[PDB]
Amino acid sequence: SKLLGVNSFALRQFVEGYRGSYIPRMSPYEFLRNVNNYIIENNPTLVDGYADFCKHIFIPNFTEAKQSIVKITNENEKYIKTGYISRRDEEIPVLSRWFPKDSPPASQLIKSKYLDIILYSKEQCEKESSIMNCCLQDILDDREKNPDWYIISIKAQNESFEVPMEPITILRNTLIEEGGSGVPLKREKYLESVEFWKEHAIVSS
Amino acid sequence: SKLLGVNSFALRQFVEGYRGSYIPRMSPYEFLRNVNNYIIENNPTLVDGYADFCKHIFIPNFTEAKQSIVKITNENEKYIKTGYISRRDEEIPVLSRWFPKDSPPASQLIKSKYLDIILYSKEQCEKESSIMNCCLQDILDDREKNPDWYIISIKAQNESFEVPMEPITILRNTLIEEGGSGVPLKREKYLESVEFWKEHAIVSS
Repeated sequence: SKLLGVNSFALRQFVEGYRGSYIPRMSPYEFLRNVNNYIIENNPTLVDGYADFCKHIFIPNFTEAKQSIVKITNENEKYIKTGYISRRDEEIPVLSRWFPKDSPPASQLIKSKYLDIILYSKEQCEKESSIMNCCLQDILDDREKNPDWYIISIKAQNESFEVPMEPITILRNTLIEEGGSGVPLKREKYLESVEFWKEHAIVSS
Repeated sequence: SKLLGVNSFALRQFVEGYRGSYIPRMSPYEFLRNVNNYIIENNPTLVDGYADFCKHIFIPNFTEAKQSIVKITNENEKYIKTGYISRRDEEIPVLSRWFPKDSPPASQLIKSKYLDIILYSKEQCEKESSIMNCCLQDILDDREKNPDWYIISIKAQNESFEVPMEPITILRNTLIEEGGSGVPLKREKYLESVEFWKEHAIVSS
């Protein structure tokens, strides 16, 4: 509401090798028009996220972005990679596990059914930008020069509901400086997240 | 001078399956006796730790405790296990990686050269215990029923200086409720620990 913008954080997902939902063969700008059209044409439901500043829409996947999370099994565990990875240069690296794009669990995957489009308020985006401050430029729809909400993340998934965020994401959100949305840890949310992520991994690239 | 105690947190290291430095076939009291007898005989240097409430003593290893950390290489990385484990019952679980006791990296290891004996102030132990509500018994030397300093951790290691704590531990130290000692995160301390723990994993049990 009104139409959307794209926050500069999301721009990492249009670059091959992204650890999660890689959106291929389309520009961020072309990605934003299409999402915005969906909105104009279908008036989707704006869904509460984990805090007041965070919303979600779920849309059919109009991209060739593939399923990016797979269940970990006895059979496929041997393909887990591990390492200390940053989301971006400004952040400290975090202990992270994933299936590599080259591995058996990732060779099967096809286009995901939906897209979970994660939105931050204008205010929250500004708040974090006045702490870390990246001099990167957001991508605006020519139809909307001052959007109230920005796309910060895109999850390519077969569920049309919110999948829990990784437990380290939750832990980092405790530290705006490092940053960090700036929300206190809620034990119950953290433990829900852990129960999901004990048996799932992100697929790289 | 005074002599030391054992904080209840350190008791977990005398149980086989400990994730790190397992002290074998010796009671915590017999451990503390020998440590205090070394203090009286040898006047060891009390070395500052990461915070004012934390010190170390580095002692020749008088136990059969084995080297508990191994350099990760391209040929042993296949033996890494991953998972969400808690340090104790009241802690939330955290993403971890290790070499299992059975793995080829762990079959070669022998008695370590030194012990790093990590101390917390009486004050700090009190402060954390009153935030977490714990109910384990501290181990006291008959010779010192009111120590100024308590053994919280024992590292069985081959160098006579402080090895960086895991990144996890530094992040949890920002939350005393989780806890947590706790201390605002130092970017540069954190990054120093990442550069070590990139190439190193604990050996279990």
